[PDB]
Amino acid sequence: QVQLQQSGAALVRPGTSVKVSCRASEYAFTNYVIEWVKQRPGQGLEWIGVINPGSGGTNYNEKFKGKATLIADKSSSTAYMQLSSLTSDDSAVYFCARSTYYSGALDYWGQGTSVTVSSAKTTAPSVYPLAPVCGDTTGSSVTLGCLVKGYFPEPVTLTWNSGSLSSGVHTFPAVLQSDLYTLSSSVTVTSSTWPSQSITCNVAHPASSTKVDKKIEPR
Amino acid sequence: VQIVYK
Amino acid sequence: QLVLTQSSSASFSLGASAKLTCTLSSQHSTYTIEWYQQQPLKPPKYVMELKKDGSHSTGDGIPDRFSGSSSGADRYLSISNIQPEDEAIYICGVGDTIKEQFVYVFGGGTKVTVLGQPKSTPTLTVFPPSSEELKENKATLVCLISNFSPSGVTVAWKANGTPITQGVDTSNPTKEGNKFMASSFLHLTSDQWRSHNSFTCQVTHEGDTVEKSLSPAEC
Ligand SMILES: [N+]
Repeated sequence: QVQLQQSGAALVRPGTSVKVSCRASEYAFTNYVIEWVKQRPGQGLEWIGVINPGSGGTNYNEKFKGKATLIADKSSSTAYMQLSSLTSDDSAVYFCARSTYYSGALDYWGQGTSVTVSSAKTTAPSVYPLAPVCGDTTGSSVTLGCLVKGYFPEPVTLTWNSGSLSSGVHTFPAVLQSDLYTLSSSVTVTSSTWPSQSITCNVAHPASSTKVDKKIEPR
Repeated sequence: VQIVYK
Repeated sequence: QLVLTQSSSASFSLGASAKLTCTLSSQHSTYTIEWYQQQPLKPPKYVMELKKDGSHSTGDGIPDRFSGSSSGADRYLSISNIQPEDEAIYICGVGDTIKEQFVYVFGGGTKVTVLGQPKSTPTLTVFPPSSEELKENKATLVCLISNFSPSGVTVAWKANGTPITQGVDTSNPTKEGNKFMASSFLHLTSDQWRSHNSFTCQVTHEGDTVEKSLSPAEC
């Protein structure tokens, strides 16, 4: 398997530099080149440049000439792209990819590195218990919820009864409104289980060293 | 013609 | 001047035949192009190299359903017996070396939709605002959308059966087992929640509509 492995997700502040890494394995590093591709979130692919590891030669899209610096280390078989003077324009998924000296095909692609240029501040979530309105309590099953509103950054961990409720749980990835994340989790139990037995969602926000347990009570 | 050199 | 123009993001029946067009800038009529496939939230995949004569060489793990062909400045990607896994944005790329300066350019992409796929209809779970949140003069209505495939849904909220579009945050669909899940949040004041007869979460999927309403009223 030909593989390129890039450094992880990065959340940095405007005006800063970032350095994404692209480590090649299972192919001859200096028999091929590395090219870098930008992708803003809802947009098409944008080409940034290429480094020839064997020569150290660089070619760049003119738009990124003052923005991206490409370097490669032969001894580590690793390629790096430095982004400078980060604006919110620079917020994208950055790909690395293999190409040949003499053809256009980007034949193998890295996994990608989400670079986020944001000013948002660390915020513990408000956690709310979600009990059904009275119309939704007359079924053979009953579904309870947890709203985790206005947290930053990702992630939060959510469990039910400290993990003793595992099946019939659906935990939804967060939506982002105005630099705050919101998410919800549901757990479905037999109507004979709740409210007769206790159900609590356990929300931890490692970034804020906070944990909240919310007991679901009938409304 | 198309030329590819990197 | 080096420009790739892609035909309009189009739909095909499962197991039908698709023909995408990537058209070169007049003066670059003779040029070899590459096709790329980008599936939901995956890195782009190299599909093929395609020459002026219509000869082509396909990438690692591209089924022989994919062929290429050319007519003047036009570069075609043909998919026979199209499959769900073929649902993707198809992007063309082209390289050239102008002043000893190499440049790669991408087309804008063609979003390819595969119709009549195996259909799993969405389950909706809708939660009213918590007592706790109402006491803060705020009200988040939660719509949880699960157990659907393929991934394409739209979400609409209704207030007394009329559109409400302000204060809605709707996630992208993401994988959950062999199906998809999505979430939608409608931010109201406690007065807006109390003053209305009903709110509706209305989800479209594959020509179907599912809706779940709740009321502030007593049972
Ligand atoms: N097309």
